Amino acid sequence: ASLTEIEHLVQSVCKSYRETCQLRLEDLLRQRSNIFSREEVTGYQRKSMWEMWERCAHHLTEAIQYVVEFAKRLSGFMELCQNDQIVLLKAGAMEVVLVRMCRAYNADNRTVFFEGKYGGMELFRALGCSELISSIFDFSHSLSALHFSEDEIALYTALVLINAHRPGLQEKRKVEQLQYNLELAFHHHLSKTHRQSILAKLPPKGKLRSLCSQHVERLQIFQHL
Ligand SMILES: Cc1ncc(C(=O)Nc2cn3ccnc3c(CN3CCN(C(=O)C4CCCC4)[C@@H](C)C3)c2C)cn1
Ligand SMILES: Cc1ncc(C(=O)Nc2cn3ccnc3c(CN3CCN(C(=O)C4CCCC4)[C@@H](C)C3)c2C)cn1
Repeated sequence: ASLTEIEHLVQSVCKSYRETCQLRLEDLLRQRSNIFSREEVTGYQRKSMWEMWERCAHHLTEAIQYVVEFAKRLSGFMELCQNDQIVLLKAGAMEVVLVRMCRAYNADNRTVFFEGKYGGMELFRALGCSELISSIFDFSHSLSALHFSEDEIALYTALVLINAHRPGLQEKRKVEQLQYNLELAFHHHLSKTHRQSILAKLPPKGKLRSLCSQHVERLQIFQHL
């Protein structure tokens, strides 16, 4: 691939990410000073587990839909056979959701954006998922310490999805090519911005897949209730 082809790939991925976010980063940052009061927190804690599930499931359904749209915008994805598109989405969509969550996490006071304001872990008490939510908060905290730029998170999340190592792929070589092109773009971009330091700091994939597995396990328990 030519330099121009690589540069265009970077810009396409980054635009695709920006245009498939639920809220713009500038909006999330502006709202950091908007923190649920003690009375509002108490109000959330009083809600039924079922209502809190509905509220979280509503948000997650939208987040997953946006990740699906992001995937469809990645060069070559829609040219893959249906099977391989599905394999990549099954393994990767919720991983991208978990990574994207860090945009809405404020490390200064350990709060997250939810339904208009920022609140801590205690907002979600009615769910009875303290261990899991703590793990999700910890993951976002570790990600926030990397200080991902908008372009970095776009390219990283593209690579979460486009991974030729996923079991069950029918056209492995085709996915290998897309993955390689994206990696070239990512490495090129990091070199240009002097940000290659982030690579060794990226979350261990075993950690991301195990957290995703635990998350999806709990989501499926709720769905069956
Ligand atoms: C034009 C157009 N028409 C329809 C869609 C669409 O239907 N979009 C979805 C949104 N969603 C929102 C929430 N769920 C969905 C699903 C189901 N998917 C179940 C498996 N998924 C997993 O994450 C588990 C699989 C096992 C591990 C986790 C995800 C990939 C989600 C689809 C298909 C999109 N565009
Ligand atoms: C417009 C808009 N854009 C982005 C966000 C966003 O990303 N916000 C969060 C970021 N985080 C970063 C780390 N943790 C978070 C949380 C905590 N959430 C607890 C409940 N959640 C469950 O999945 C339970 C359902 C039953 C099992 C756990 C998840 C939704 C995660 C939120 C809300 C919100 N709004």
